[PDB]
Amino acid sequence: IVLAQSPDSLAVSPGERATIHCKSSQHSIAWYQQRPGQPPKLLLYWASMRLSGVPDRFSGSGSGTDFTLTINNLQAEDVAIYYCHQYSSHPPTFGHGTRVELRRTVAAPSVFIFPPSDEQLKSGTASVVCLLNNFYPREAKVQWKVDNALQSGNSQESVTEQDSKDSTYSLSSTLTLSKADYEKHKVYACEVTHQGLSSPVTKSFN
Amino acid sequence: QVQLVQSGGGVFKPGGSLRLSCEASGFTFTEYYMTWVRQAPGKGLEWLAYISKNGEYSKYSPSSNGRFTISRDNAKNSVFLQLDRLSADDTAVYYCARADGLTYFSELLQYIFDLWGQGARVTVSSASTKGPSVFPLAPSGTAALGCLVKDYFPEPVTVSWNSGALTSGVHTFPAVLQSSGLYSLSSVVTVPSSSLGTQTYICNVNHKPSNTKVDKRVEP
Amino acid sequence: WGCSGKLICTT
Repeated sequence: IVLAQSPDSLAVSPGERATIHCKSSQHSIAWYQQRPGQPPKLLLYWASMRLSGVPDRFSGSGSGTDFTLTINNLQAEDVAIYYCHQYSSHPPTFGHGTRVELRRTVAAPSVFIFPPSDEQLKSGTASVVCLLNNFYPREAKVQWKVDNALQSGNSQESVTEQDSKDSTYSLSSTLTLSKADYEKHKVYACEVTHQGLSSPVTKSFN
Repeated sequence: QVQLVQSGGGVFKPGGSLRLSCEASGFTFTEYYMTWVRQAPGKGLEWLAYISKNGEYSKYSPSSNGRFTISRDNAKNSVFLQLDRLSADDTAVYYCARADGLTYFSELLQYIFDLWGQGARVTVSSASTKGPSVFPLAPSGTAALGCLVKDYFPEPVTVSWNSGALTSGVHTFPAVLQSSGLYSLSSVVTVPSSSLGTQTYICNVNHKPSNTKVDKRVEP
Repeated sequence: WGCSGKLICTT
């Protein structure tokens, strides 16, 4: 008994309507809200019955196998992950959730490149950092190249929560090499692709 | 006020065991089956266990294999979760949750989790406490500079800039667990290029678990 | 049959 929940992510403007789906392989459905760094909170059970205190803009529906959570007049406090829960199966299961983010105009990342400090090289490792600042939507990709040679499996990424101020995201890519591998190379560059870009941006150094 | 307050989280060596606690107030405790639910970093919710009203009957997820024990102390309005033979896969946030549902004899049925504790963070690593190393990310319109906070254990560190006097356009990233078993993140901030040689930028890194604070001046 | 709480039972 699985719960395919969709979409995985969902961008919505404030005042507008958010629509989350939940389908099972086989009305005992509950919906939960979890804001960043917060515990889950029950909103609806029996698919359509709101818990006391939950605002009227939250409504649930669902015929048999497909279930819907609807958020009208979207508020800022509504940005969270939403989980559907089937409680008539054994054991009970949850969907993997649906992220509800705010919608804004497309923004291109201001890309910066950061050479490893001389202070770090003394330790024996070299961290090259690429920064993608204040962009939208969240989807973006970053390629590392050293002497024009593509790198992979040696760079960790990390991205911020949606910005409270301007609804943008930021991303960091950290390329880690040994001191040996860093001193035997010259030109370092990260290449960024994104919707707000008409062509892949490159920042580099020697 | 109707609430569940948890405690007992922390960092643990593998192979051992831990007990988590949850204290209920504002409602009649013996009228509810209590449960534990956990959430692994990134993953979803996983129901672990439920315990009956009188604290005598408990049921577990099929994947528990006896490692988990839920228990309760009604005189203290408390539920507990013990977890033996800890491994890294046990690293997660653990929630205490109240269950509303049907019972059939001792079996809990048709249940929803209508009240939740604030959660307890559990980290299991063979790693030892280590303060962070802090390396500058030196800058070249507007400029960008930052701090690389590397090789610390455990989480968290907090980063502030200029003793917390600089907040505008600061972005501190989520920590990532390196293969070495240590954590690492960056904190960047974008400022006017003109104020580079007129304003000094120091990032401040606080690491409570090791009782340390590191300041790093950042210049081009 | 019995109840844990009341929501599920009384709906």
